[PDB]
Amino acid sequence: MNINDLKLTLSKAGQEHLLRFWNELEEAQQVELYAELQAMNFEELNFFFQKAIEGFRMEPVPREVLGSATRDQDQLQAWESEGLFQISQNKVAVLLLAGGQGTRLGVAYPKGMYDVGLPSRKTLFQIQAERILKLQQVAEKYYGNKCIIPWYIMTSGRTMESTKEFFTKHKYFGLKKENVIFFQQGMLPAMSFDGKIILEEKNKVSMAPDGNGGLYRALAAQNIVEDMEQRGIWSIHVYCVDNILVKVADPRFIGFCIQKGADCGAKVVEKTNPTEPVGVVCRVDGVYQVVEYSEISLATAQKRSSDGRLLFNAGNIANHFFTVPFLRDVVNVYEPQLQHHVAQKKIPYVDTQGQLIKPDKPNGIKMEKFVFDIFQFAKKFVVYEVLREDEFSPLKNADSQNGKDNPTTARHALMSLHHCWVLNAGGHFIDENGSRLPAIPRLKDANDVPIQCEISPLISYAGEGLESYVADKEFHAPLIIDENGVHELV
Amino acid sequence: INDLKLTLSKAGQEHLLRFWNEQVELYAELQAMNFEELNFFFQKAIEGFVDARMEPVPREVLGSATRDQDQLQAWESEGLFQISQNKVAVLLLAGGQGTRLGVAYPKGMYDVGLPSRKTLFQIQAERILKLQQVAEKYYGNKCIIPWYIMTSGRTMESTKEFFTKHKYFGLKKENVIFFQQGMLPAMSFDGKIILEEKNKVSMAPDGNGGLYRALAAQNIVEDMEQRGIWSIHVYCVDNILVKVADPRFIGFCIQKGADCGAKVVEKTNPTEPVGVVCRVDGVYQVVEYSEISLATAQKRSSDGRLLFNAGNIANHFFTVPFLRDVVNVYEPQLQHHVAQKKIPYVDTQGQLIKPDKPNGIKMEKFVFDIFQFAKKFVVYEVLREDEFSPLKNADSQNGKDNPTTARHALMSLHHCWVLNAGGHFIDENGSRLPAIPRLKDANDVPIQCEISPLISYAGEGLESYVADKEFHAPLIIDENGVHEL
Ligand SMILES: CC(=O)N[C@H]1[C@@H](OP(=O)(O)OP(=O)(O)OC[C@H]2O[C@@H](n3ccc(=O)[nH]c3=O)[C@H](O)[C@@H]2O)O[C@H](CO)[C@@H](O)[C@@H]1O
Ligand SMILES: CC(=O)N[C@H]1[C@@H](OP(=O)(O)OP(=O)(O)OC[C@H]2O[C@@H](n3ccc(=O)[nH]c3=O)[C@H](O)[C@@H]2O)O[C@H](CO)[C@@H](O)[C@@H]1O
Repeated sequence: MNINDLKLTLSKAGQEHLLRFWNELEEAQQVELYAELQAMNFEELNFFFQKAIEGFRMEPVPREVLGSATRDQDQLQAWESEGLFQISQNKVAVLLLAGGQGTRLGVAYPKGMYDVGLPSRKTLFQIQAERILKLQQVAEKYYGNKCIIPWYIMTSGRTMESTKEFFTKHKYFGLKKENVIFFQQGMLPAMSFDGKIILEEKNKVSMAPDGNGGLYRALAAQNIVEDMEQRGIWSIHVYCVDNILVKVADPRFIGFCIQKGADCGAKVVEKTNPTEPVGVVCRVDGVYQVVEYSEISLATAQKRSSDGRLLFNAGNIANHFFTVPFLRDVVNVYEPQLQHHVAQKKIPYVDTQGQLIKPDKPNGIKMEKFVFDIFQFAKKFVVYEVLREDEFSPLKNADSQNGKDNPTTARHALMSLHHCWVLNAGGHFIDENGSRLPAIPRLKDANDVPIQCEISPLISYAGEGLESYVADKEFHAPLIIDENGVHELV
Repeated sequence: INDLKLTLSKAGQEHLLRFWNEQVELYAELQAMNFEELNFFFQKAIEGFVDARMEPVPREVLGSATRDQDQLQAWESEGLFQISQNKVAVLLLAGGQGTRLGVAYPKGMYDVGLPSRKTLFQIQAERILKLQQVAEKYYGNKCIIPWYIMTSGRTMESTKEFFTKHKYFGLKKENVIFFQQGMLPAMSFDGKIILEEKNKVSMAPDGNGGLYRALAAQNIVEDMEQRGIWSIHVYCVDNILVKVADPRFIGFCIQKGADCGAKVVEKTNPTEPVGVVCRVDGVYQVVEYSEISLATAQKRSSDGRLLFNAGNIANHFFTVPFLRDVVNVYEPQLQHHVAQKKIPYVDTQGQLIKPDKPNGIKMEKFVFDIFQFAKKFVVYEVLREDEFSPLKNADSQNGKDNPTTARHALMSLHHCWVLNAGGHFIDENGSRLPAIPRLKDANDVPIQCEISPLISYAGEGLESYVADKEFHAPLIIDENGVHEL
């Protein structure tokens, strides 16, 4: 096997242009490109592209399959108890989707390492770790035994190394290294409209992660489902890394799904603005699915039911519940049926002249599978609705962009929530003279700021357990309550 | 000589002349303050330093643009007819002034960064011009919607200058009426008027409820009657989406026989800073966002919505006879709302300081505190994406209601109007773009679109401009036609 054999393989697949700069490359760059091309399956790539080019009504879910933290408040205690019981029996794991890479936030590292500016400065990864540690601790107190919630973390080619080092450096935030399982998802090449793979540099193919639905081939590639079975796990909480409010391994959502006998569940918040970028959960021809926000028509998005609400209001917050036997079937049977969603994009490339170009017009497509496309195969699907102020504030954009879902909105949503937890547990906030501040601040002058408050997950998972700390007392913000006590910063 | 000196003495405000022997303007201002009244206001306001009695808005007084869509045409027709008969005026509350946005001019002059660069004042003026034009086409006669603008001592001059410079944006000078609202001094917790400068008293506008005394001082109500106006649409200057003189809301109040109406949007987040309309002891009130308890704000009804979900967007309907009664009879009943403040001051020893802790309070009357006197009050609910995106904070602050959110809310709305009228947006290759874009890369931006009010007031009248056509954003549609930037 040499360059001659590779040239023939590429030419038979219509990709010989991938070696066009070979004679101009430094020897080290030829070694690199040769290795990369050798690891690609050009036949499969050609097939994916063909389907993508070829592949180039909705009804709300029935009320019988939808549960609501707000309208079904009378059942929360029973669901929470069932969820904590499962966690205590070591039957629950969580799986974090952290393979996304893109630079829209303007930084080079993965989003889980981002510091949105909380008083504690904790990154998303650390806040998530502390919620998992908190539940292991709470379950042990209500049942007596120690328990474990394994943390599977999916990374991509451009995040595996950095994510691993970050964790190593932080001593896995207090969890045991043997209970954090990193695995990488696959990558796919950008392709021009004509079917040719795009070179980003003279010696580098333009590659990107294969979508969060690439989760299923990644699980098969690293025998993850076998690992789950061997650990004796029944339930998997799959979730998105970018939401500072995510209730990792939420016992209420998990208990609800277990009690309903579901093999698949989706957590949602009410969509109220027609153009909000969230996919909507629904069914077509009796089969459940999510219609992504970029695939819905304005007429559909704006449609209203008789009560005044949007007809399609179950907004996907990328928090799902899957049982292990369902994932096993997905991985060994259904995966090939998941289709690639295609996006036209401006892909930086090197031109036939050897210069690096930033296209003024889309020059190719990106193919990706979506994690929620397996809902259609579930034997029993349920939906669980929660309030967005308690559970959903995503980090998608930089502050300098469109004005929403950015670090500023994220830190303020967490601080407003924790400020409410204190008020609800009987505490109050005061100004410098000790006069009581209102629940909603008058922000009238340039120096006025909202109340800054942050409670560590170790202290409170969702608002419980604060009365002994704050009932009948008043605090000067910024207020932090953590394992080292109560702290008023200056 | 010691005439004012004795005046201050009886009021216990003699300290205001502590830097006198160290003198003209400090006299002109000092002699325009009713010290007797100010002590009375302070005592009552500070006195003793409602939630349990709050009841939700009943369905009988609430109309909805969404739920009552079948009646919109009739309401819209009634409002346009009124406008055509010269029976409608608007009143802008533009006396507010603060350092929050970090600029030295009034909010009406703010340019939030739209493709046209228009200021809030200009957009509002064009919506007025637009309804005069539409009413003339439908009924045949030229008509007038007078524009009363309330300013404060810190906005009056700048405002007039700006309008003069812009030739009143196309409206006639005689139909734009400026008037100033009164002012109030900051006071220490012990009731002592605070001096900002050894020669200047710390002063601020007396709240938007200061509107009623302002109307009396300048005989504004008489002007309205002289013009034959029946309906007045009162509105806040900071909302880029405000439907000035909205025929639907005006038509709804007229048809319901109301003398007072409040437009609202559904409040869905318990801590959103909007006052909530409610009923207390049989009469309507707005409980301001800074006066509600968290328990009440968070309460939910059986259908899952907030129990107090009628969010005030500071857009009110008042009949002229009601305002007359308020100005001449009820006004004295309005109470002052208090807020502690860090007031920059010049204490003894001519020392100028910036308080590290609040050092006094400011008093304000609120415009909606007259709802309780209405003979027939109504509430009209609209969608926030069509009607409410306020400018309250600078971009560098808390992350909401800033120039960025305001410009994006107007452009998203106009982008929707184009789609709903049959137009399409395309990328550089001519492929059609989705209604909701995937924003994944550093350079991805939502569709920029801006339609001048002179072309479309609320999404109508666009068929001949965009139906079955494709456009490359930024797209601007104005009196000069369609422009692709
Ligand atoms: C496809 C999908 O899930 N869409 C949901 C996602 O949209 P959104 O537009 O965020 O979709 P993305 O696929 O980019 O990202 C979602 C998550 O998937 C991860 N990721 C993405 C690509 C990849 O190859 N590998 C990978 O692991 C990201 O790290 C993130 O954790 O969140 C929204 C809520 O905020 C939901 O309303 C959308 O329905
Ligand atoms: C008292 C009042 O109206 N509160 C409403 C105002 O609150 P908010 O606190 O946001 O607003 P402000 O009272 O400061 O200002 C409202 C309007 O009144 C004007 N103004 C203010 C003070 C003054 O002395 N003179 C004056 O003319 C401002 O120029 C602005 O046009 O808008 C919100 C919607 O965004 C509503 O939910 C609040 O219930």
